[PDB]
Amino acid sequence: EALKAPVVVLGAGLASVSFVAELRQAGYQGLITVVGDEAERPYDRPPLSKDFMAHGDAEKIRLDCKRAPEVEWLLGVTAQSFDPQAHTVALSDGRTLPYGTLVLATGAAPRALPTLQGATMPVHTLRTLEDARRIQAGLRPQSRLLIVGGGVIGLELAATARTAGVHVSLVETQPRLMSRAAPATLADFVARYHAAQGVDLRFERSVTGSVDGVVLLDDGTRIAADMVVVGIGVLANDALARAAGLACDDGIFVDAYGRTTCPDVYALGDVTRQRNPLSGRFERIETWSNAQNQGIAVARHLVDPTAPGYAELPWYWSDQGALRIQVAGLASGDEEIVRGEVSLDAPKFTLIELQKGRIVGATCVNNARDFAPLRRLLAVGAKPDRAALADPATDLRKLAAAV
Ligand SMILES: Cc1cc2nc3c(=O)[nH]c(=O)nc-3n(C[C@H](O)[C@H](O)[C@H](O)COP(=O)(O)OP(=O)(O)OC[C@H]3O[C@@H](n4cnc5c(N)ncnc54)[C@H](O)[C@@H]3O)c2cc1C
Repeated sequence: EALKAPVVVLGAGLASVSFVAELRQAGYQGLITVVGDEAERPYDRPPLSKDFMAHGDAEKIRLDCKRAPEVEWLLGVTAQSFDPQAHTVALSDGRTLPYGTLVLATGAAPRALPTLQGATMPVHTLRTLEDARRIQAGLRPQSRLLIVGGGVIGLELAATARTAGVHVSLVETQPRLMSRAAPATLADFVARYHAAQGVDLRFERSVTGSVDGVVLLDDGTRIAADMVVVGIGVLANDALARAAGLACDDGIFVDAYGRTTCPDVYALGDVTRQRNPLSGRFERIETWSNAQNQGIAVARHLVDPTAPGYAELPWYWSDQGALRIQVAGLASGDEEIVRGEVSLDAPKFTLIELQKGRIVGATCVNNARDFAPLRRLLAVGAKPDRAALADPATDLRKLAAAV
């Protein structure tokens, strides 16, 4: 009933690929056309601040579109508008696509830093393969890089650059790193780690401008750099939705079925503002797992309306040099349990966040084995013995089973 052919998807990132693969796997055999503005074989973004940045082979980062047969991918073309009454999309190449169902999977773009508008030195953001190539082409040993923003992508780049012999400074307006989505205990540890690897961290500082290759700060000081990479967050690519009259606020509002306020128009991935089931609040979730899992859930329910809505709880990972970080659920509750020592010597530890005895979040550093059982405990809102949670004798995989 809701799934009317033909299907058109705007954007050819992970959310789009995941969605169209699930349509096909679920048994939808009608037309699917995907419009992607980048002239690139669909690819995954996490490598761009990690192994790609370090090794440079794009053929290792392409998405597998095998599970999406009989899809026409229009690469290198921009959707300029859609008409939700006429059920058409206008493309940059002069063509128009009809749709029965339109899916907005247009992701998000890095925020620009207003104070570096009109800079006369290299200032880049890191979102695309083209961006990664441009940054890498300036990543010369003994170069000086300034990163603005202490989010995970900036820190991943910082680690990659330090490994490459680049001098790295980093300016963060907040008193801590990773202020968006990380427990304070983790953020404090991560700052200690980056400082130990030679990153020059500047907290509670903002950029006020730049002159002749030097960046100015609001403490009245200067940082010289060969290159600036801005990583102060992203803004949803929701321009077509806004123009067409959908409800948007730095992100397209969707329910758990991916429905927008416009009939026959859905949205998924980084472009969406959606319910976080742990907080009960709407948020723009900016994670790989959301893009994949939301795409799959929305596709499944389109093909099979008896399927449940999207219900997965949020999580991400970050690879920052020697730290393999995994974070699930909420950054804080009324209680944190620490498993292991938090030490720069062979870092390995787990954090558990509880709210009235209930697990609401978890972090693992170099401890992948414990993250899977903790996510299962989180998912059912488990209330385990806090003594056992702390006790390292406890096997978390066993708790997961017991529940
Ligand atoms: C460098 C980097 C590292 C990351 N590392 C991690 C990590 O370690 N862990 C993690 O959990 N997440 C990570 N992420 C986040 C994750 O990659 C994103 O959540 C994911 O890419 C979102 O996918 P999406 O399909 O919703 O959006 P996107 O990947 O942004 O895809 C949307 C596509 O639509 C295109 N588009 C926009 N407007 C139009 C239009 N009008 N017409 C046609 N096409 C259009 C965009 O240009 C883009 O190609 C990282 C992201 C980056 C950039």
